[PDB]
Parts: sequence; structure tokens; C-alpha cells
Amino acid sequence: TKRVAVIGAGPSGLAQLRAFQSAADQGAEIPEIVCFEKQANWGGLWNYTWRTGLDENGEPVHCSMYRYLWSNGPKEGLEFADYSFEEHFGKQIASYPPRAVLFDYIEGRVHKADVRKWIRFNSPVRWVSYDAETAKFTVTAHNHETDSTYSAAFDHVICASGHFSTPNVPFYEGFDTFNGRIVHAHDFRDAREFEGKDVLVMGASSSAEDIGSQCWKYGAKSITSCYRSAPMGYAWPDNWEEKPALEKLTGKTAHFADGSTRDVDAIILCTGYKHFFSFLPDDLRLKTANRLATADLYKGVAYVHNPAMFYLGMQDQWFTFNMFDAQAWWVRDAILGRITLPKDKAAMLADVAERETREEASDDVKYAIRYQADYVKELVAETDYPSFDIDGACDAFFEWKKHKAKDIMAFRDNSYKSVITGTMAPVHHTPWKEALDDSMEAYLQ
Amino acid sequence: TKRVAVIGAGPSGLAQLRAFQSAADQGAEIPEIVCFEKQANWGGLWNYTWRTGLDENGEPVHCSMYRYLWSNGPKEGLEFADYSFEEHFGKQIASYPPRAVLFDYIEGRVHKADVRKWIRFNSPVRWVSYDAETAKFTVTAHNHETDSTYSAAFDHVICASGHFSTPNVPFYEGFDTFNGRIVHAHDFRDAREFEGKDVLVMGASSSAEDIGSQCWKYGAKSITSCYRSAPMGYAWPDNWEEKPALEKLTGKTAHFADGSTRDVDAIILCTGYKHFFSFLPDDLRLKTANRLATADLYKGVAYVHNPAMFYLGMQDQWFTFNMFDAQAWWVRDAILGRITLPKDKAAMLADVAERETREEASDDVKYAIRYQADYVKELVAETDYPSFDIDGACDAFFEWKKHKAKDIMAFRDNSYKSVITGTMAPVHHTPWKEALDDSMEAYLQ
Ligand SMILES: Cc1cc2nc3c(=O)[nH]c(=O)nc-3n(C[C@H](O)[C@H](O)[C@H](O)COP(=O)(O)OP(=O)(O)OC[C@H]3O[C@@H](n4cnc5c(N)ncnc54)[C@H](O)[C@@H]3O)c2cc1C
Ligand SMILES: Cc1cc2nc3c(=O)[nH]c(=O)nc-3n(C[C@H](O)[C@H](O)[C@H](O)COP(=O)(O)OP(=O)(O)OC[C@H]3O[C@@H](n4cnc5c(N)ncnc54)[C@H](O)[C@@H]3O)c2cc1C
Ligand SMILES: NC(=O)c1ccc[n+]([C@@H]2O[C@H](COP(=O)([O-])OP(=O)(O)OC[C@H]3O[C@@H](n4cnc5c(N)ncnc54)[C@H](OP(=O)(O)O)[C@@H]3O)[C@@H](O)[C@H]2O)c1
Ligand SMILES: NC(=O)c1ccc[n+]([C@@H]2O[C@H](COP(=O)([O-])OP(=O)(O)OC[C@H]3O[C@@H](n4cnc5c(N)ncnc54)[C@H](OP(=O)(O)O)[C@@H]3O)[C@@H](O)[C@H]2O)c1
Repeated sequence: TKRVAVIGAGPSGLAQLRAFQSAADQGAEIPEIVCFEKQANWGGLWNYTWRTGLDENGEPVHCSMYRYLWSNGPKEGLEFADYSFEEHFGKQIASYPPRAVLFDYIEGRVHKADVRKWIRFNSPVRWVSYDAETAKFTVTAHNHETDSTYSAAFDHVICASGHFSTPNVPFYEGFDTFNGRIVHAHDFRDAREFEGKDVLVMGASSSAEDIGSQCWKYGAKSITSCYRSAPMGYAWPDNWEEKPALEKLTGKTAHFADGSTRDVDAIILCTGYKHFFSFLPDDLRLKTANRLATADLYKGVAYVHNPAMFYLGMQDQWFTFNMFDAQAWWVRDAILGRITLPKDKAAMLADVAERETREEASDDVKYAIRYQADYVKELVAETDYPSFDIDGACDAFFEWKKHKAKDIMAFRDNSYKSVITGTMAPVHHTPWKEALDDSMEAYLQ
Repeated sequence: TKRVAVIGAGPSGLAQLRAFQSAADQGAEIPEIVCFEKQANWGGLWNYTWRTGLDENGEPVHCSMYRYLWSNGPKEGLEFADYSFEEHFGKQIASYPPRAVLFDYIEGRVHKADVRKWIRFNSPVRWVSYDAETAKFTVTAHNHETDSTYSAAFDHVICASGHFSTPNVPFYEGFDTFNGRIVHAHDFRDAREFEGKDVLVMGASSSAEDIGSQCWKYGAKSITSCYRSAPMGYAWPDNWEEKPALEKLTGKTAHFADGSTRDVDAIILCTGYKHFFSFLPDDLRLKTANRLATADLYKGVAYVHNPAMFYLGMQDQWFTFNMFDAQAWWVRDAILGRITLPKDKAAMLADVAERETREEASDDVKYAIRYQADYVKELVAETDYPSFDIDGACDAFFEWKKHKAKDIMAFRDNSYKSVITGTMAPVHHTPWKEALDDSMEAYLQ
């Protein structure tokens, strides 16, 4: 018989479990699945907590979400393929669900799946080794509930431990003497803290955009964002100037590359994350940049230096839930032997290279979206996963992109066509800038 | 030769290296020494950084110190018996040096000791296992300069990783929703942030004492401190007040056991730390409360379930630097063979029980001080550690305590007798509450 260890109970690990349970429904025998989760409850990033730094058990807080956060993409872009919205909420909702709403939705199908009984919560994995003679992986985990660490052999390890949790926190001259709050996005929690204040937001990507907005919505005196590469470029509110790279701080004085100046009360470092695995030896440890074509993963899921070990979700993410399903099915199939991996490490490296180069062929954002779209499509064709209208996802993604470039601060006040009934979403009872309440029930009436 | 691995290059780990160096200079054979240090530099808690949470490498920030921190005790009670403050600084400085100053003193000693060549920085330990059949420990460490993990065998392991870095962070009702800053002391860095605010300081121990005082010195609008057991009991300033146990928060308003009420702008959790070792298996992982009689440590230093493993600094601390020394010399001598461990585990366990029982014989403060004094005497008598006036050091704490009950806010404007000379240190050039500059240059003029 076989046993498989899944590290993480975020959307990815959860997707993996759904994958095995699905095959077992159909009538397939499956190996024992053990899923280790560090937190007390499933949901990965979506499992919000006020904590920052180390959690109550002393482990580093995984959560990177803050209050007042709504879906960054239209929900129509992420709608599951085996369980849809209305089926869980009963009704049609607006196009940008708040965190709680989406968490409840993520919760919906996982509960319905009866997978929870596979998850060991409060159980950070401490280490994973591979013995070539047994052909077994040895996972080592600490059970916080009983304060005891133990070890166990598995035939496979599927690492679903995320990569938007270990922050890149760069030092700039003046940071250690700045008389104000300096915080990475991983630790940002409540925008009310910056009400009436002058915020500096470093970065030009998703977090800078959304965290900047949050603080604008909740009353910052002003927003200053700064880029080091391409500006976010959107049409910013009155209190929002975008500026070139920081040189240094002197007091509360930000000096920028164009010689200009601004005094700010607070700095939110929206400078991204690293793929970091504290629990992996060199010959298992994935090392890569954040991007659509992840180094060292054949088919974007199988570890080239040891193909009995897998990784989910390690790509940068235009597509999310639907991708992790596509990935999890594939990894499932490879484990059940419906799919046979190459024994030729050269050829697995070839596959990665090809992905990298194709990814690099164009820098246009619609090309990039389309690209991960072709990826999902690739995967879904190679397993019994329900083929679905991905191009329909893409078309939503394209409308999204036109709404943000249109009016960055109102883009969440739009609706998009559904992909299962082509029916364009209703509007929300309330405008985003007015919708100060965050709660699920406020959203749902 | 034998090899010994030292975990940590703070004061205890550094004391341990000095110990081994001193022995070898005198011409005793010594095992090879490898000291693994997480941080970029030595210093342990005294190596300050602005960072909180995870460090530039993704490892948890060890630092628990803040800006404007000064020695909370008389420098007289911690002076290296083999390296006087006079030998280092050349003159005679006041009794409560700022962080930077004592840091330079710690570094001064290991400078002269030429032991830095033994230290591997940016190299946190990942794991320690013992194998009884080879009678060697296996140490897995990760080198962030080469981003490479490796494993090596050692005949002894001396863990000096400290226990004031992994915080105890309780949940109280309303923490999830408080409109303001909630920060544990371990993440606290700059008191200026609290200028003008009604601060809530939870706790009644050293941390709440000092951090509350920093907040007040640097202009907090008001301080409220709450206890769950015994009030701190000091004659506080007029804008400072102690309340019984917090029950909950409602918006910005705190509720205490006495049914009273106060609105607060920020909460600093000075609720302490845990003994936490993310890198040890059940069979080597010290588990103990923070006190003077540490559990499962023979002579306060040798893990009783495997006495080839030792631990430094795990006790609560009145005495600090020279205790670390006594311990370091002891452990050294036990490893060299100048001391023999009891063949009977019952004996080691017996030794720990008598220490607990004697710590518990009385709850009076002077008696605790004397108790730790006796431990240092006990240890010192068994090695060739330089003798030094322990009683005198003890009288320094007795006067220190007196000065604190007399004036909790000025106790640092005081001098004490050198354990070597007997004469009162010079007065510093500025009252503490006015000494806003904490630099080593301002201090030494
Ligand atoms: C701030 C933020 C906002 C986002 N918003 C959106 C959005 O609106 N829409 C969208 O589609 N996508 C969004 N994403 C993308 C997000 O990554 C995915 O939606 C999804 O949460 C990732 O799935 P995952 O399970 O692979 O990663 P994670 O959600 O990070 O799951 C990893 C899980 O593994 C666990 N784990 C980690 N290490 C260990 C260990 N050693 N032992 C045991 N368990 C461990 C963690 O507890 C965690 O629960 C957002 C990401 C971030 C950072
Ligand atoms: C806020 C605060 C203020 C204090 N002020 C004073 C004072 O004024 N006077 C005084 O006498 N005492 C003070 N103390 C007590 C303090 O514990 C000692 O001064 C001293 O720092 C103890 O030294 P140590 O080496 O035992 O522990 P630490 O100083 O904590 O040293 C531990 C070292 O081990 C390293 N380490 C940890 N884990 C790993 C790993 N897995 N791999 C590799 N390396 C690792 C850490 O990076 C760290 O450098 C204070 C303590 C605190 C928390
Ligand atoms: N529904 C979703 O899937 C969803 C969408 C939004 C966010 N996200 C995911 O998470 C990622 C985006 O979140 P993110 O913004 O937090 O990460 P990020 O994409 O890596 O953005 C990092 C930003 O910080 C800048 N930066 C990095 N290091 C810096 C430094 N040392 N100094 C100054 N600036 C620096 C970057 O500039 P440079 O460009 O020059 O590096 C970049 O603008 C996406 O890639 C995405 O997959 C999830
Ligand atoms: N050389 C010196 O100047 C000097 C002298 C005195 C002490 N010390 C040292 O410095 C250390 C103290 O630092 P510290 O104050 O940060 O830690 P600490 O001594 O453990 O103090 C913790 C405080 O928080 C309280 N607390 C703990 N858990 C709580 C919870 N869940 N809810 C509410 N309150 C809670 C404690 O109350 P309870 O007591 O009820 O648990 C205590 O008041 C000691 O370990 C000691 O070594 C130094």
C-alpha cells in the first residue's frame, strides 16, 4: 500500500485532498493521505488572524492577509469547476467577494468533500529527508497539541506550503532611525492605524496597489507609492502621488531618485516574498524566482531532482484555485500510476527551460495571462479533470485589466459574466469606497 | 579528536568559547569547537536590529531589545571576572551603561580571545539528533551565505540559544478588533512611537517595568499597566497607574477585574517568553518554566536524559554574565574530564529536585538573589574560574533593589562599589530621564 504526505492545508493542499477523494469516489483505491497543517485550521492564506511575527505556538505566522481585503480578481475568474458559487451561497453575489465570503466558499467544498479527517492541524513539518535504499521519504513533524515531535515514512511528499508568507524586507539608509512605523505587507493588518497619516508605500505590484488603496479607503492623509522599475501607472486619487525609487530616509524625510522629497509617517514595505523552506535539505529544496515558469518542476509540479516529490502552487498566480485543482489532479494521477514520469533528468530540465523561454517571449500582460491559461489547459487535458471554459476565465481577466486601468479605485464596482451560465453578475448593495464593513454577514444581508 | 558544537554566540555561547580558549592557552588539549550562529554577528540579545518578525534571511528575529535601552542592573553585578570594565574601557564609567556600551564590552572580551574563527555566522542550526549506537549527535545547520544545508557529527552539544526570544502572546477578547497597535515586547523597538498616547502595558515583570518607563520617558500621554497576580508595587509617576487583570476590550476601551474602565491607544504585551527549541527532538528538548531552578538540568547545565548535551543561560536571571561564565567553565571541565558526571541518573535528577525545593523555600526577593548567588559560588568552586567577590556583587543587587523601591524612575542615576576596587563608580553626566541619546559616543563623551 502507499502513503502520501501533504504539507499544508491551504487551497493547494486542500485541492490535493479533493483530488484523492474524487478518485476514491469514482471507485479507485488510493493510498493513505496525511496532510500536515501548521495552523489550527485550514485555509492557508485565507485563514485570517490578528497575529504577526510568531504565532501562539511560536511558529512564524503564515497569514499575509489584512482586514478589509476583497478578492483581487473577479470571482468569475476563480469559480471552482466541480462546485460553483450559487450552489454554496444559494444565490448570485457581486463580483468582488470580501475575504470572509471567499473563505466560507473555500470552506464549502472542502467540508462537502469530507477531507478534514485527513488533516493534522497544529503540526508544522520540521524536516523531510529521502533515503535512496528504502525509496521512502521521512517526514518529521511537531504536534503542538501534545508538544511532541515524531517521524514517519511516506512514499510521496507533496509540498503545498505556499510562497507568499516569507517576506522580502530590504534595508534602506534611514530605516533603522525612522521615527515612524515600518512594516512589511506580510504584517500589515488594519488600515485604520494609518488614518489621518502620511503613508509611504514601497512597491509597484499587487500588494502595493491593494494596500495603498486600503489606506486610502480608511483615511490616510495621503499616499506615496514608489517604484524601482515600471510604475503601476494607474490614475491615482488626489492624495496619491507615485514616485521613483527611494534613496534613503533622513528623519521622516524620504529622498527619491529624481531628487524630490516627502515627509511620511509610515512605510509599508510591499516588496514581495521569497520561496523559503526551513524544513528541506538541499536535494529536496526547491529554489526559484516567483514567475509563471517555476525552476526545477517538471510540468510545473514534479521536482526534477527527485520526481517522487511534488510542489503545488509555487508558480506566480494569475489563475489560482482552478490551477491548483489542475495541478493536484495531475500529481494525483502521477502517484496512482495513471501517469509515468520520465526517468531522464535531462528531459525534465528541458521541459522547464521550454516553459521559461516561452514565458519570456513576450512581456505583455495579456500574453502572460494567456500563458498560464495554456498551462492549466495543458494539465487538465492530461487527466480526468473536468475540462472547462478557461478562455472564458481569460476574457474576464481581460475585462478586469481594462477596469483597473480605467479607474483603479472603483474597479471593484463592476460585474462580469459567469462561466457556467454566462450570466453577468449583479452589482453589490454598496460601493467599495463606501463599503467600510468587512464582515461576511454585512456582505450577504 | 572529539568535537563540540556550540549553538549560539550570545553571552553564554561566547562565554563557552572563552572557557575553551582559556584552557587551551594554558596547554590543555581541547576538542574542536564549532559554534553555529543564526545572526550576522555575535552578541545574542545585545546585537540590536530594527527588524521584527522574520530577518532578512527568513529566520525569526532573535532580538528582543529596543532603542534607548540601558542596562537594567548595576554593571557591577555582571563584570567579567577575567576581563574588567577597566581593562576594556580604560577609565571608570557609570553603573548603568546603554546597550551599545555593554555590547562593546562583550565584544572586547571575545576580540582578545581570538575565538571568532570558531564561529559560523548566518548558519542557524536546523536539527540535533543523537544516535546511541555511534554515541554522537548529528547537527544539521543551514548556511545562508551559500544557501546550503549540511550535517555533521559531534561528541558533545552545548545549546546556548537563549529563552527570551520566542514570546508568549495570549489572546484576550477584543484583540482581533482593537483600533490600535498591539505589539508584544519582543517586537517593540522605539518608544517615540508612543509619544502622546494612552498606552496599555500588560505585565508586572522586568519588561513591563522598563518598556513602560521608556514609553513614559519618551512622552507617552499616559501609562496603564495591568497585573494578573502581584502588582509591581512601585511609586509611579502621576500619569501612570496599575490595574488588576484585563478581562476584554470593547473598541478602544479596556476592562479590568476591578470592574473599572480605561480607553487606550496601544497595547504592549510584556507577557514574557517561552523556552522554545524548534530544532530539537523530544529526547533532547529541554522543557522547563522560567525560574532559578531549571528542570532536567543537572548542575543547572547538563540535560539529565543525555548528559553529553548541555544547556547554558536557561535559568531566570538576576546574575547574568558571570553566571554564564561559571556555567561555561563547568561544562568545559566536564567535557575535558576534570569533572565527572554521576553514573546514576537518579543522582542527577536528585540534584535538580533539591534545587527546585530550595528555590521554593521562600518567595522573598533578597532570598532569590542569594539563591542565584549560591549557584554561582557552587559552580565557581568546581573549576579554575577566577575567584571574584560574589557577596559584593550580591550587595550590589540589594542596593539596586533598594534604589528601585525608592524611586522607580530614577534608580539608574546611581553608583555602586566595584567588586575588585570597592569604590563607587562616577556619576554619569546626565540624569537618565534626560539622557535621550543612547549612543556609545554620547555616553563616553
Ligand atoms: C495577501 C494575498 C492576497 C491574495 N488574494 C488573492 C485573491 O483575492 N484571489 C486569489 O485568487 N488569490 C489570491 N492570493 C493568492 C493565494 O496564494 C492563493 O489564493 C492561495 O491562498 C494559495 O494557495 P496555497 O495553499 O498554495 O498557499 P497558502 O494559502 O499559503 O497555503 C500554504 C499552507 O501551508 C501551511 N504550511 C506552511 N508551512 C508549513 C509547515 N512547515 N508545516 C505545516 N504546514 C505548513 C500554511 O499554514 C498554509 O496554510 C493572495 C495571496 C496573498 C499573499
Ligand atoms: C529585553 C531584554 C533586556 C535585557 N537586559 C539585560 C541587562 O541590561 N543586563 C543583563 O545582565 N541582562 C539582560 N538581559 C538578559 C539576557 O538574557 C542576557 O543579558 C544575555 O543576552 C543572555 O545571553 P545568552 O547567550 O544566554 O542568550 P542570547 O543573548 O539570547 O543569545 C542567544 C544566541 O543564540 C542564537 N541562536 C538561537 N537559536 C539559534 C539556532 N537555531 N542556530 C544558531 N544560533 C541560534 C541567537 O541568534 C542569539 O545570538 C536582557 C534580556 C532581555 C530579553
Ligand atoms: N489572485 C491572485 O492570484 C493574486 C493577484 C495579486 C497578488 N497575488 C500574487 O502575489 C504576487 C504579488 O504580490 P506582491 O505585490 O506582494 O509581490 P510582488 O509581485 O513580488 O511585488 C513586489 C514589488 O516590490 C518591489 N520590490 C521588490 N524588492 C524591492 C526592493 N528591494 N526595493 C524596492 N522595491 C522592491 C518590486 O519591484 P520590482 O518589480 O523591480 O521587483 C515589486 O514592485 C503576484 O505575483 C501574485 O501571483 C495573488
Ligand atoms: N538583572 C535584572 O535587572 C532583572 C531583575 C528581575 C528580573 N529579570 C530578568 O528578565 C526576565 C523578565 O522579562 P519579562 O518581564 O519580559 O518576562 P517575565 O519575567 O516572564 O514576566 C511576564 C509577565 O507577564 C505576565 N504574564 C505572563 N503570561 C500572561 C498572560 N497570558 N496574560 C497576562 N499576563 C501574563 C506575568 O505574570 P505572572 O507573574 O502572573 O505570570 C508577568 O507579569 C526574567 O526572566 C529575568 O531573567 C532581570
